[PDB]
Amino acid sequence: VAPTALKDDDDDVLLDHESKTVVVDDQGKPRFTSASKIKFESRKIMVPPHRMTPLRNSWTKIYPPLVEHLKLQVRMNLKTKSVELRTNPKFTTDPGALQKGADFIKAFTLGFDLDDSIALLRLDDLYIETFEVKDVKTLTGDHLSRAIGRIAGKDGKTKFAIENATRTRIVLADSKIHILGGFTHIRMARESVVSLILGSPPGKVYGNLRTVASRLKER
Amino acid sequence: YTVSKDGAVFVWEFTKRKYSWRITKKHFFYANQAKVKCVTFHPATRLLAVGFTSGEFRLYDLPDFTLIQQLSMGQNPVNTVSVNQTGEWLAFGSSKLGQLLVYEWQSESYILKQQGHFDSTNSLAYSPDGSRVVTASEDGKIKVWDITSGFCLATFEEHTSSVTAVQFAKRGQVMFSSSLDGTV
Amino acid sequence: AVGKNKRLSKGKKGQKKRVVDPFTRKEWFDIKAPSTFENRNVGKTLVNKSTSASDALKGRVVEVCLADLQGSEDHSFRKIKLRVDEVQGKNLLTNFHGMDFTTDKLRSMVRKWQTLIEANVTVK
Amino acid sequence: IRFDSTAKEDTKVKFMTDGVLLREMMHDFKLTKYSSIIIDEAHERNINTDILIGMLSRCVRLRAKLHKENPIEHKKLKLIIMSATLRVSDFSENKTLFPIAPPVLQVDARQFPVSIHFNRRTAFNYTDEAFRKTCKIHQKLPPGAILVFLTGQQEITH
Amino acid sequence: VQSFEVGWVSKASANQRSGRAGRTGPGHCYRLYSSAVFEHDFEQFSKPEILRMPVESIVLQMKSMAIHNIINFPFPTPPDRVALSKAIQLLQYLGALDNKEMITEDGKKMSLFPLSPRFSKMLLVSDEKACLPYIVAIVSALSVGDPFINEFELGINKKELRSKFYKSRSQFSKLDKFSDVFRLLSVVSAMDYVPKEQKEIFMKKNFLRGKLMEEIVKLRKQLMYIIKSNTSKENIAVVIRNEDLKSDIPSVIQIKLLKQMICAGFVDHVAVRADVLFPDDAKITNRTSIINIPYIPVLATRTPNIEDCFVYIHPTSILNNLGEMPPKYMLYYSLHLGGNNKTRMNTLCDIASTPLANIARKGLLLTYSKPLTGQGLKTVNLSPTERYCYVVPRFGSTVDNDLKIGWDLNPIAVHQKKQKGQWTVIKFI
Amino acid sequence: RSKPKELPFFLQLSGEKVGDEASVREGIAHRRDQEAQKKLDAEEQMNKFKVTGRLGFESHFTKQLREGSQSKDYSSLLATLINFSPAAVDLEIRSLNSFEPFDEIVWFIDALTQGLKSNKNFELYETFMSLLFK
Amino acid sequence: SQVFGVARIYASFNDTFVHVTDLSGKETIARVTGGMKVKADRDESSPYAAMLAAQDVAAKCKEVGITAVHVKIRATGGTRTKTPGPGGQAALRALARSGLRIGRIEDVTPVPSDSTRKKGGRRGRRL
Amino acid sequence: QLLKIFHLKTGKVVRSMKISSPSYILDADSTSTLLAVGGTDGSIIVVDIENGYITHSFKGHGGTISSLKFYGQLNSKIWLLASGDTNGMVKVWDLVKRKCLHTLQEHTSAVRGLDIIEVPSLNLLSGGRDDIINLWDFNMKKKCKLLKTLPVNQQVESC
Amino acid sequence: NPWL
Repeated sequence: VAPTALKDDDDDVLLDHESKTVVVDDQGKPRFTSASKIKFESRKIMVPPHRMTPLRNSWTKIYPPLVEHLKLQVRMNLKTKSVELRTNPKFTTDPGALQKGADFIKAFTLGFDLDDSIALLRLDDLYIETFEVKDVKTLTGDHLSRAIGRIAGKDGKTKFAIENATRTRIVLADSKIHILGGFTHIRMARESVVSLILGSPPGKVYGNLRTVASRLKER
Repeated sequence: YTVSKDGAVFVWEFTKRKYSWRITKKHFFYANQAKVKCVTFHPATRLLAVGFTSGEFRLYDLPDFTLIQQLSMGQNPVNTVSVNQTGEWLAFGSSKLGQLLVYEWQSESYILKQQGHFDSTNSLAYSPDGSRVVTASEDGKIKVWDITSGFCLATFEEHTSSVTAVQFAKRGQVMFSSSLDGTV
Repeated sequence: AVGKNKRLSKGKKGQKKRVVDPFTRKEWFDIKAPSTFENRNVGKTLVNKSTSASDALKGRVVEVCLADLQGSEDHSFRKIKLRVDEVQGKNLLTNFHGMDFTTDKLRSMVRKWQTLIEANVTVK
Repeated sequence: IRFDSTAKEDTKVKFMTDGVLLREMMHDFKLTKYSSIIIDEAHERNINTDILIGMLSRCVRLRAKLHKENPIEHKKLKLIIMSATLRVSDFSENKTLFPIAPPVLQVDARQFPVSIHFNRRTAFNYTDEAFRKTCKIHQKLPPGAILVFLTGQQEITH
Repeated sequence: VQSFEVGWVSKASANQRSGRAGRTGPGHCYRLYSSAVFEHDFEQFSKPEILRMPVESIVLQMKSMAIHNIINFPFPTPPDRVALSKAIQLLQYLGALDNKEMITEDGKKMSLFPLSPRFSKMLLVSDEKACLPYIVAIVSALSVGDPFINEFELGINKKELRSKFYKSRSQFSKLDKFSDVFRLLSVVSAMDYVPKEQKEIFMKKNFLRGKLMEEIVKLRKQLMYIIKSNTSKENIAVVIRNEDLKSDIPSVIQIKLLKQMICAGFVDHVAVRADVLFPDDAKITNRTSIINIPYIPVLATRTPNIEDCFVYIHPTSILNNLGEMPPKYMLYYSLHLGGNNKTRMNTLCDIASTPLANIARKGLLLTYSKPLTGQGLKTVNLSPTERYCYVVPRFGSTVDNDLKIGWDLNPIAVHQKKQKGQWTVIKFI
Repeated sequence: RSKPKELPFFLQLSGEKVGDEASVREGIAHRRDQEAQKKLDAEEQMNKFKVTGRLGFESHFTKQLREGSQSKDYSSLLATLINFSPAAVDLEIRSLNSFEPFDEIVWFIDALTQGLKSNKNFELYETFMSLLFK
Repeated sequence: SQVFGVARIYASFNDTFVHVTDLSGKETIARVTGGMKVKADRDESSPYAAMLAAQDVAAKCKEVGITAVHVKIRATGGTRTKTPGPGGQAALRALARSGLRIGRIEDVTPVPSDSTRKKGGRRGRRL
Repeated sequence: QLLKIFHLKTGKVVRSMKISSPSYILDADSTSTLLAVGGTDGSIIVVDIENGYITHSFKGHGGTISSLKFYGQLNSKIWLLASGDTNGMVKVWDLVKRKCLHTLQEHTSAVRGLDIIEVPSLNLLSGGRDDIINLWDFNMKKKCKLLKTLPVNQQVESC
Repeated sequence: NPWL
C-alpha cells in the first residue's frame, strides 16, 4: 500500500427423422408427423486488346466488389482474353447479381472509368446507350474527324459540359459513342451530341445545356 | 490521479515490480484540438470535471473513465471549475465573457446561469416600483435584473449598436430604449 | 398502348374469342444429334398432336452451340445447325445442316493494322 | 362428442359428455336453449359432473327466478337426475344445491339372482388368470354372453 | 403428485358388476380376487372422485369453467375454504391466476394439461434451449422420489463401502456442484446410457433400486408424450422416440436455465438464509455445519420467535457433504418437519438473485417499489406511459406489511408501461 | 427550456432522380425507425449505468406518509415537505401511486388539509395541491 | 429435367418485343410487347414496359414447362443502329429476376456488309 | 408460389406458405383435411389443412405434376397418394410408411386423370392425353399388374 | 459417458 494511505456475481443469462406411422383423430381424420425440414450460372464477356492494360492495373479494384458484395465467383481467362464470371449456389443470394456484374464489366470494356462503372453495380436503373455517327449523318474523311473533334471540343471541354449538365458519362471511342446514365438522362445527352454531329457550333450547344441543367435542379 | 493539458489521465498505484509508484492505467481525452484548462476531483463520489480550452466540459467517473456527460458553454475557454462539498453541484467559470454557471448534473438542471456585460454599462433605469433594474451596455444588449435576487431574468440583443439610454413609462409595464444604430 | 385515351382502331371491332389453350393439343418431342457429336441429347421441341405431326417435324432446323454438344468451352465460340430428317417414337434423328460463328467474335478478331483475307469455295 | 362440434338445429334431443354441457353453460348462463336437463351416472360422482351438478343448480335457480318474474316470456328450467346408486339423498340435503331437499323418486328394476364365487388366491397377472378362467368357462358353461372387465386397453386388445 | 394407478374398486362397484351378470338371466359371477381379499382391500362405498383430486387441480378446473369463485360455487362436498384460497394464491404465485383471479393464458394451458399445476409450470417453461428432455427427466425423478439409499440407512457408517458410497456420490455431483435434483437428474439418464445387461451392475455400485430406476424411463416416455401432444398442434401425431429419450449434457449456461425452470416449478417453495434477511440476529460462522445453518421461507409468515421460521438443510443433502459456505438463496422441493431442533430442507439447486427475480416476475408474488433517485439512476420516459428505470424489487412480503417475511432483491434496470395507473414491467433491461 | 441544444453500398434509388420517368407516368411510386433508435438510445443509456448499491424499498417521505396515516399525524410529514428542494418536491409528487383505493393520494390530501388548518407555510401547502391536480 | 427455350428479344427505339420459342423457333411459346403492358405509346420503348413484358412471358413460360432459355438479343439493324437499347437490356434483367435459368446470350442484330441509303438523307436526321 | 389457406366460416386466411415452384395441380382428400401440391419441378407437397403444416415432401417425379389423387377412408390406415406427371409416368405414394409403393410408365402423354377404388386389392384408373385409359390392380405388397388398356378416343382431361 |  502507499505510504500516504489513510491510517455473488449474478448471471445475466435469463429465461424469456420422420416416424413411419400415423394416428387417427376423433373425427376419423389422418394426422401425420411433420416432414423433414440461386442456380449455377455463368457469364462470359470478352475484353478487347486495348482494354487489357487498363483492366490489369485496375483489376485490384474490380474483383473486390464483385466477390464481396455480390458474392460472385470471378476469374479472367488468359487463353481467351475474357473476364470469367459465375454464380456460386452456396453463397450467392441475389438472382440479379450475376447480370449486374456482367453489365458492370461491359461498361469498363466499352471504355468507361472504373468508378463510373461501379455505378452500374450500386444502382439498378442505369443503362448504356450506344450509336454511331454514321447513323446520324453521312460524314467521311476530314468531315468525320471534325465532327468527332466538335463533340469533344478543345481539351475535351464540350464533352464535359454535356456530361455535367445531362448527368451522364460519355465515351467517344473514335466514331463510336457510348452514353451511361438514367434512361431519361441518356436521352437528354443523346440530343446534345446528335446536334454537334450535324454541324451545330459547340458554344451554341453550351447555351442549351445550361437551360436543361436549370430544369434538372428545379426538378 | 494526474492530468495534463494534452488531455491524458494517469492512474498511479503503489505496487510491487520492492514497492514503488507505477502507472497502472492510462486514459486520454481525445478532443480534436481542445486543451485541458482546469480540472477538479471529488474523491468521495469519484467525479472528474474538466474544462477544455474550446469552451466545453466533460464529466467523468473514475477509475472507469465513464463519460457521464459533455456540454459546451460557448467558444471561449473554461477558466475555472469547482465542485460542491456533497458533489451534486458543479460550477463553471470563463473569464472572456465573464460567464458563471452552476450545474446540477444529478437532475441535469441549472441552479445558476448568469453572465455579465461584455462592455461597460452605458445607462441604467429602475422599474417604477424598484423591484427590477434594466442595464444598457456599449455592446447593444439590454439585460433585465431583479433587485432582490440580483440575477439577470432576460436579455435583449435586437439593438445592433450601443444603447445610449433606457427609461420606463410611468405605469411600468413597458421599457423604451434608444441606440446609436438609429432606432428607438 | 392499351390506355383508354389511345384511340379506337378498326381492327378492335372484331376479336376472336380465346377458347383453346393451344398447348393442350401440343405434344413434346425429344431431339437427338448424330453420333459424331459427344453429347447426343440436344433438347426437345413441341408440335400439335397428329389429327400428321411428322410432316411439320421433317425439315425443321435447330441451331446450337458446339460446346453443349462437345462439353468443352474450347467450342463455346462456335455454332452448328441441325435439320430434322427422321422421327421414331418421339426421338428426332437429325443430320448436319450448317456451321457459323458468333457475331461478337468476328468483330473481336477483326482489328486494325493488318490485312483481312477471305476465301470461298463451292464443292461437293 | 365435443363442444366445438355443433348439433343441428332441427334435432330436439342432445347427447353429449358432461364436459361439453359445462362449456355450453359458459357461453350462456341462462341455458335458455335447454328447457330441461338430464343428469346420468351421478353415482360415478365425477368432478366435471359434480362441478356440473353445482353449476346446474345455480342456473335452475335463475331460470326459476326468470319464471317467477313472468312465466310466458322467460323459459323455465327443469332438472332430471338419475343415479344407479340409491344414495342420491346427499345431493338433496345440501343447502348450496337448493334450500329445501327436493322430492326424490325411486324405481326398482327386476334383477335375477346372481351366484357369487371367488378364486381362493388372487393372481398378480389378473389378465393371465382371467383368460385361462374364460377358457375354462367356454369349455364347460353353456352359450351366453360373457362380460369381462379390464382396466388397460392395450391389455384388452391383447 | 397425482397418478392414475390400478387399484381395488369399491365393493359396491363389484356388486354392480355382478349385477349385470344376472339382469339378462340368473347366473353366477366369478371374481379373480379371493373373498377374504375382497373384505380387506375394498371400500364399501367408492370414495368420491372429488376427494381423489389435488385441490389445486380442482381450482384449476373451475378457472377453465370461468367460475368467479369456488366459495361462490355451490358444491355437495366442501374442501376447506382457506385451503382453496391457498391454491388461488399459489396459482397467482405460479402465474396461472392474475391479480383479478382471472385465469391467464398460461393458466388456461394447464386446465388442458392433466397433471397438477405446479408440475405443469415446469413443462410449459421446459421447451427452452433444447432443455425439454432434462425437465421431464427431472420431473419424472421428482415424482418417483429419492432413489439414493443413504449411508446411515445402509449402516455402512464397511469404511471402504463408505468410500465406494462416496465415490458414487461424487460421481453424482459432477453435473451440478450445489444442486441435489440436478444431481438426481444426473443419475436418471446416466442409467439410460449404461447398457441393459450392466444395469444390475450399475445399480449395485450406486445402491439404486433398479425397480425404482426403470419407472423414470417409462414416466419420461409418458411425460414427454403428453408435453409433445400439447406443444404441437398435431397432438396425437407426435411420437415418442428413444433417441429423444437420449439427451446430451446441459451446457453450463443451460444449467442456470435448468435452475430457473425449477424455480418456475416451485416459486413458493423457496427459502433465503435467516441471517441474510436478519444479519447478526442469529450467530452464523463457517465452523457450523450446513445443518446448523438456518433458512427462512418467504411464504412462511413472520413469527414472534425467529427460530420457528428458521429451517435448516438436510444432512443427507449434498450441500452439507460439500462443507462450504452455502449459496445465498436456496430452493427446496419440500420441508421435512422431522427434527425438533432443526427443520430439514432438501434443495433442488441454488437459485441466484437476479434469475430468481425473473420467476418472481413471472409470478404475482413479486412487488415493485417506486423508482429510486441517485447517481446513474435517472429514468428515461419515451411516452407518458413507458419509462426505463432502476427499481428495487421486493419478493413476497413488502417492507410495509410485517405479517409475512420476504427478502428484498437488489435493483435492476427495467422497462415499465403504465396500465391502470402503474407501469407494468415489460422486460428486465 | 433548460435542456441543452441538440450510406448503403447498394443504393436503392428510383424514379425521376434515376431518369426512370416512365415509372412516374404509369403511377408507380422511416419515423417508425426513428422511434426504434430512440428505444435503443434508451436501452443503451441503461446499460451505460449499472449501479449496484443497496437501496431501501420505501423512500423517507413515503414511509412517513404511511406512518402518519396510521397515526393520523402528518406533522413530521409536513415538516419534511418544507425542507425538500423544489425539484425534490416534484420528484415525489407524480411518484404518488394511482391505484384504487388511492390511499396515498387520500393520505397526501389530508396532509395539505391538516397543514392549512395550522395556518402556517400557507404558500407551500397551496402550491403542493396545485401540483397534485397537475 | 431441364427443358431449354429461346427467348428472342427485339429492342426497337420505339418498342421492345419479348419472344420465347422452342429451340427450332418454329413454335411460338409467348410473345409480349411493351405496348400491351403500357398506357401510352411513348413508354413502349421505356424500360418499365420491358420488365412487365419480360415478367409476363416468364410466368407463361413456367406454365408451359420450359425452365431455361437462350436469349438472342437484337436491334433494328439494317441501315439503323446496331446495338440493343436500354429496353432490351432491361428485359434481360427481368428474365434473370424471374428465376428462369439463362443458357447463353448472343447478339444477332442484322449487320449489312453493304447497306442501302438511309432514310435520314445527307443533312442527317434524329433532330 | 405462395399457398394460402382460407377458412370460410372465419372469413380469413388462416395460413400462408411458400412452395418451391409454381403449382397448378391441387388435390384434397375426401376427408377434407389433407391437400397435395403439384409443382412444375416434380415435387409433391402434402399439407394438413386444419393444422397448416407440411406432412409429406415427395420428390420423385421428373416431369411436371399433372394428376394428383388422394385415396382414403375415415378410420382406416390405408391412405395413399397417386401422382402422374406430364411424361406418362405414375407413382403410388404410400403416406403411412412414406415410400413410393409402385411405379408406372405405360402412359406416353401427360396423365390428367387418376382414381383409386377398393376391390372387395386396390384398382387404379390412369388416363392421359394419349387417348388411352389404363386399369391396374395392386396391394400394399409388391403386386401391381395391368388389367386392361381401353382406347377411349378422346383426350382424357379427367377420368 | 459424461453422466457416468
